[PDB]
Amino acid sequence: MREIVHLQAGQCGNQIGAKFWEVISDEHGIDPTGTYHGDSDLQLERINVYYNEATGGKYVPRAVLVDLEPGTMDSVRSGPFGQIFRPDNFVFGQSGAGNNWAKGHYTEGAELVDSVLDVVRKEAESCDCLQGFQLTHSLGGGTGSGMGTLLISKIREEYPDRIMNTFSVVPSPKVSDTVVEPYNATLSVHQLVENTDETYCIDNEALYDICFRTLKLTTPTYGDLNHLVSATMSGVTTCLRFPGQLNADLRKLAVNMVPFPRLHFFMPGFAPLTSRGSQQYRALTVPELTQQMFDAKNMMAACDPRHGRYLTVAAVFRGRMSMKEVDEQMLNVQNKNSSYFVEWIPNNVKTAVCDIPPRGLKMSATFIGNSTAIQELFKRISEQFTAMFRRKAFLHWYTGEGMDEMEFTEAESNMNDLVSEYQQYQ
Amino acid sequence: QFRERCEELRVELLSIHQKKVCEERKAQIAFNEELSRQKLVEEQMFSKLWE
Amino acid sequence: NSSHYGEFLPIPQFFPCNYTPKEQVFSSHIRATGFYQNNTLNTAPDRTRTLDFPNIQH
Amino acid sequence: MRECISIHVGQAGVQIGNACWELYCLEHGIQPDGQMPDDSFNTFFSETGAGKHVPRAVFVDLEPTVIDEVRTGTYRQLFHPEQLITGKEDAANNYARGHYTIGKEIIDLVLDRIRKLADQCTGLQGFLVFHSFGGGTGSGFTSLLMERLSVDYGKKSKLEFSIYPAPQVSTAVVEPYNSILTTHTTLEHSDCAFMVDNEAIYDICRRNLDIERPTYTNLNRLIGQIVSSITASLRFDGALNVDLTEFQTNLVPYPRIHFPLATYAPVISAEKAYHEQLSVAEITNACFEPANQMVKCDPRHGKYMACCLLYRGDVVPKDVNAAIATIKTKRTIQFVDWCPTGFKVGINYQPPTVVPGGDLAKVQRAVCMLSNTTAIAEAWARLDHKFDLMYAKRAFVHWYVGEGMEEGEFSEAREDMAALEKDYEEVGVDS
Amino acid sequence: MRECISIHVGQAGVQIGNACWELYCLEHGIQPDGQMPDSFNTFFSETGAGKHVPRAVFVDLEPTVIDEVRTGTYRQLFHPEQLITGKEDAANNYARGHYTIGKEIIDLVLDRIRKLADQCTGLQGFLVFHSFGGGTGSGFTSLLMERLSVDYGKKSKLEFSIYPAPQVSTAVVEPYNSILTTHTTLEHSDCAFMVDNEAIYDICRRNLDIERPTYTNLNRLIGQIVSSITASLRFDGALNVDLTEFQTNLVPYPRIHFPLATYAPVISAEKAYHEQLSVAEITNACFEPANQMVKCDPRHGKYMACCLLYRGDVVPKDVNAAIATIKTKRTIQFVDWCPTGFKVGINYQPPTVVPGGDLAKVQRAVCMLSNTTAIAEAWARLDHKFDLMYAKRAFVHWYVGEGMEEGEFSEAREDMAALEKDYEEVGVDS
Amino acid sequence: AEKEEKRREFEAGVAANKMCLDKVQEVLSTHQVLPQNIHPMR
Ligand SMILES: Nc1nc2c(ncn2[C@@H]2O[C@H](COP(=O)(O)OP(=O)(O)OP(=O)(O)O)[C@@H](O)[C@H]2O)c(=O)[nH]1
Ligand SMILES: Nc1nc2c(ncn2[C@@H]2O[C@H](COP(=O)(O)OP(=O)(O)OP(=O)(O)O)[C@@H](O)[C@H]2O)c(=O)[nH]1
Ligand SMILES: Nc1nc2c(ncn2[C@@H]2O[C@H](COP(=O)(O)OP(=O)(O)O)[C@@H](O)[C@H]2O)c(=O)[nH]1
Ligand SMILES: [Mg+2]
Ligand SMILES: [Mg+2]
Repeated sequence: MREIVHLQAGQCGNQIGAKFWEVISDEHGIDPTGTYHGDSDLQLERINVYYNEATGGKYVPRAVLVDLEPGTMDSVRSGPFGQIFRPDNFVFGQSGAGNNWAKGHYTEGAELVDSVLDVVRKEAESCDCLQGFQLTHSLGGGTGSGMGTLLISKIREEYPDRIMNTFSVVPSPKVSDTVVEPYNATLSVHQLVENTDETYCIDNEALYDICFRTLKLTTPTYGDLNHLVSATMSGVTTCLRFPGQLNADLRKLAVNMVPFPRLHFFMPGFAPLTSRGSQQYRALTVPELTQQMFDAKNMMAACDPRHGRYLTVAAVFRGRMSMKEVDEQMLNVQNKNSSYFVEWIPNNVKTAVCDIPPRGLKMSATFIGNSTAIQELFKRISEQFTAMFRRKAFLHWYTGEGMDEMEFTEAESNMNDLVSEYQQYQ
Repeated sequence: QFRERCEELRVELLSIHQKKVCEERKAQIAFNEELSRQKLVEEQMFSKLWE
Repeated sequence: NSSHYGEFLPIPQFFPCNYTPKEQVFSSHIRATGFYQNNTLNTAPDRTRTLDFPNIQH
Repeated sequence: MRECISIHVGQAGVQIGNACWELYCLEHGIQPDGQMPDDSFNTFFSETGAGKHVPRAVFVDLEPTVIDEVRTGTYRQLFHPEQLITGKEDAANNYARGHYTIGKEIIDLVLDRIRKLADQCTGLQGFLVFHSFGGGTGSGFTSLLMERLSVDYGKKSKLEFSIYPAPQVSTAVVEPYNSILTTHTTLEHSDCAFMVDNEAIYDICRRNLDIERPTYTNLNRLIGQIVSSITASLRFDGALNVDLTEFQTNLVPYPRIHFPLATYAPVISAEKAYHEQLSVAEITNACFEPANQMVKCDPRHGKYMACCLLYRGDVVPKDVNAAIATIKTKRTIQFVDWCPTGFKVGINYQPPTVVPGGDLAKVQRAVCMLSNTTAIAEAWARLDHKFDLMYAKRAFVHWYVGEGMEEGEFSEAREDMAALEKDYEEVGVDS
Repeated sequence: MRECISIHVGQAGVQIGNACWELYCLEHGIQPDGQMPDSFNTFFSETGAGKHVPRAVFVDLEPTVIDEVRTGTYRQLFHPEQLITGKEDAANNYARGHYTIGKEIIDLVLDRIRKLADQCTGLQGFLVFHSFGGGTGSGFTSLLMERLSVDYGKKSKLEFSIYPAPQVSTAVVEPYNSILTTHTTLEHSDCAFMVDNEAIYDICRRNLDIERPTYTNLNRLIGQIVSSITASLRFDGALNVDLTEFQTNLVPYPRIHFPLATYAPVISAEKAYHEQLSVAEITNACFEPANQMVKCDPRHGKYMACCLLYRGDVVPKDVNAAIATIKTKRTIQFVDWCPTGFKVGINYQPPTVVPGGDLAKVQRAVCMLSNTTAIAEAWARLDHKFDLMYAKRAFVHWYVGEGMEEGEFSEAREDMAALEKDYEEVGVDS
Repeated sequence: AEKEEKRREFEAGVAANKMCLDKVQEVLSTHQVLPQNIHPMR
């Protein structure tokens, strides 16, 4: 009764969404030929959240994939589950942005978004009561970060009274996989602060840390990291399509998590993840989920909550599990730890319990926690953008494409606003 | 998809390529040796012309 | 000297084990045939966000 | 979809191109006839109905003895006969003759053939023009070649590979005169111009490849691997890919500074690949060695702006990001202060091929480099003094004056080069 | 995880490099072609083909010695880029190897050891072998010490040195080689050792029943000593010892880093048939000046520190039994300021004997490194020799012409004069 | 009945791990490479 249209922006959007459609079609028992192979009648009770009907007893996803290089697009279908998409949903340009945010926001993306919004209006019309949209992208490139912000502003003005989910991969400070990487991020968070209901901060540096320290993977390519990212996208919105003893859908957390409209940047982490050697040595209980859910090892961002104050906290659980013990452990960590939590917001943590677990596993837990320590991601990015822009480096590939010289000072002053607005809540 | 999901499979397909490259470079060594023999008989040829 | 670039005929030894092509036939088809275009009239059902067509009695 | 045109100009252009095209057929399963015994070939080859591929190359020259062994060689039948463009009489080491007198006779014929290859393409990604700064055809005829493509083709990428004259070993006398006059045209009429020196390749081929007696066969085999590294992201899939448009924007800080430096690693012999373990962290330390650079400029005197990296083979993103962390910690390697995120990473899947009769080995994993240092101020200041030394008494100027250009083009080109050196002083200095 | 980069310099260094690495091959069972038919990771490196390249760099200034290694039985085992050879040698001159010729190849090796150290995720300490007699082993080895201190700060640098003999010397300008390197190896050396050739000659004639030995039968004997030092780094024991440990419990002052090497038992295969080899009978043999490996007698001096390297079928039961009996005797003294002077290391694996060597099937062994005040006996003899030659301007014109001023002789002699006063105030009782 | 169900679930997990390891061994023993993945001269 509540549907979400899926958006994947750029290359990094395309590999994330490809693994995401596999992990929930297995969760819904759906083959890439398209039909239904299930053992429970409850799976098909709520499948309309993400799917549409097709002739022959088949279900197709509600996704459209925007891109600016067709080589990335055809790699998606050659993989695991590429035959489920309608080919009309694919849309792509001819000349890439070349990791230039201005080129993907003024010069190249401005012609593609007329064709993209032809298909977005079609998928949004087939629903009956549209819950919202969802976006996946990365703030380190040009296609995902440049046009990905423009597609937000095209649909937010059109559809104001909706919800709008965005997954942002904030560029890691230490890998430096792009030279203009601070230029791309600073002009994009400018559009994620004023135009977006919901935005998550996942860092590729922390995704390397979890796969190296906890999972003990010898060679974790980007296929295994997209197993990490898409396990959070299922657990956040599992309340929309599976019934529970205590449920909390997307708008219930969206109201409760943000105290002020500018502060919608969160840090996920997931709890039951363990190595194969150490899985047989540890039991699964309610305290075992929450002892690892709040460790700084399992944060999915390059921020440490010990340096700051937790503003508001969420935790969404999964499995058949007792919620005296859930609320017992939740009060316990608030009472021992008396400095990292804000004093003017008592009973900080929001909580939900879902009956249906991920397959092959007893219990699971997901985390969405807003802390003051988000500002170190924001302040240290602002310092590298000031190092570039003071001696006027690399701006000729952005200024000469139709964009003025005062736009950066608009974005830097707005970025300086948010690092101090987060400071006065500390 | 099982091969993509596994990792010890990736270890084995990493090792077999090196096991291939060993034989390829050994045959390259043999090729270089026969080229050296050709250069030697060229030198003997030009010495005979000088005589 | 210019013959040395092609004196030797190809040998199956002098080739890598892996060959990963880049196939773009379907993307070429989607570039050849455009990315949809709306000339239809607005045909949508009227809907209310709480209930669709209640049954009011008495 | 991704398509590119190669324009090999001069004898240095043709001989480099033959080394490039022998290796591209090996990479794509092409017989010397041109037929196969999967649209990877579309980037350089055009597909006909008969299952034949024709390269998108134009071999242009002003003397026939360089081009006829292409016409009667083993690869005599792959190339279309009208791609091989021949002039009637050569420029004879004259920048003026190739620009003013001789090059104006066949330039109209070239531009029609340049037109007849771009209309076939559904979308153009870039150009490749290969030239040497020593001779006249590679300097003078290449000079007005760019200005015709710059006016005719608006913003299409035109990459350049240059054979800059070696600092002490040179084959000519008017060779410094050619290099000064050609920088005036490669400044305002080029998108990116790569830099390789001859004398560095001789030192690498001796010490590392264990070759006591090199020839241009071994030198041009090394150069063709560099373009094969760049084009491998066009032709074969990677974990993350870098296009020609990609590193064009991410390497140059200013429009006047588009002269990177190349480095290939590993450069080892087949008897020593048995010995050394070849990994990801080992090969990237050999990219920063001033001994293994492909340009005779020492980057320890200068400060790095940015580095473009291209890894090929069996390489994972973690080993790259681990080895980048090792390089940045050391004090012997410096970066400019207004560019902390200096690096750029390219990863591909298909390992490099080995040519028959070549001198490398079968390598599982290699690495290229397109780095930009402030060490290229020293390579110009020595050429500035050599050109000033000859031009002080006005030697060899009557040949250039009496052929179409007046006396003062040297005086304005010297001040352009003197102003271009001061750009490197002001950008490189810490503030 | 533990790794150890070897460095060998000189014609002695290459000949002691080969004999040490020969028994290293039979200890781990690596064939001459580089392949087996994780103990070796401190000396060998890993390749995807399962090939093991040694972590050593031979350096020399003549082609006549490296070329025999390049065409020997182990021609494919050693890396060809690791055997750095010069073009013209210093020819028994410290100055030629220090100021003029040695500066040419100091740059290549310091790049070469960087490539092995970049392969080192953890490095225990460098080993250097050198001979004081030759110009390569004295001149370039002095700058090998000095640049290594700056390049790598506190990494361990152990040296096996070959001091000039008291009576039978291979060269005449050997005393000038000895004096001008001890000043360099004061402030640029972590730990040292000394072996003299007669002290090895006296063993093999008397104990090994070989009437006519060669450097083969010598260089195999130092190989038995170097193996036991790095033995516990390679194989576990009841309690082990690393390169860092036995260095710390031997040097009581930074100016004093000169122990004495000793090995026991050293017996023929015919004399291994008769004599029993217990734990007690091998520790008593390390105290004898007849079986000592330096021509100096500790009975004239005092032991300030001791170290022992047990190997084989040895238990802590018989270790503690013999040490008690040692301390009862009066012919062995200890300084009054070091009552607990002992350290004990115990290893499991017996030593491996090369086929064609000189020793036999042995089950128990010991290698002692006791620092004595009897090294000052040796320096008083050689400082007499350097004074007796430098008194009237002998062989000095060779050294001056390369570029070193004449005053460095008086610097390295008065530095040698202060070291005798440094070593005697340790030997006075409180 | 609760403790018996827990024992049953442990046995099922053990069987699943053994099955996945056996499938890993089988997919190692039989590797199939496409002709397009094969180089055309090869
Ligand atoms: N690196 C490299 N440089 C080459 C090669 N062949 C020629 N050159 C350069 O070319 C310069 C001389 O020019 P030519 O080889 O005669 O060709 P050109 O530049 O077109 O000059 P012209 O023959 O007069 O037309 C020399 O200084 C070389 O530096 C080559 O195979 N490799
Ligand atoms: N203990 C020991 N010393 C040796 C051995 N071989 C050579 N030496 C020493 O080496 C010294 C002579 O120098 P060499 O090793 O022959 O040559 P070098 O050290 O390279 O010096 P240059 O010849 O000048 O380059 C003599 O004084 C010996 O003490 C050996 O096998 N055992
Ligand atoms: N989490 C994650 N990040 C990725 C992946 N691939 C690339 N990235 C990040 O994306 C950034 C580059 O973005 P890019 O792929 O160019 O986005 P595009 O411009 O839309 O194509 C780099 O900084 C990488 O850190 C992936 O598989 N997972
Ligand atoms: Mg010519
Ligand atoms: Mg010698």
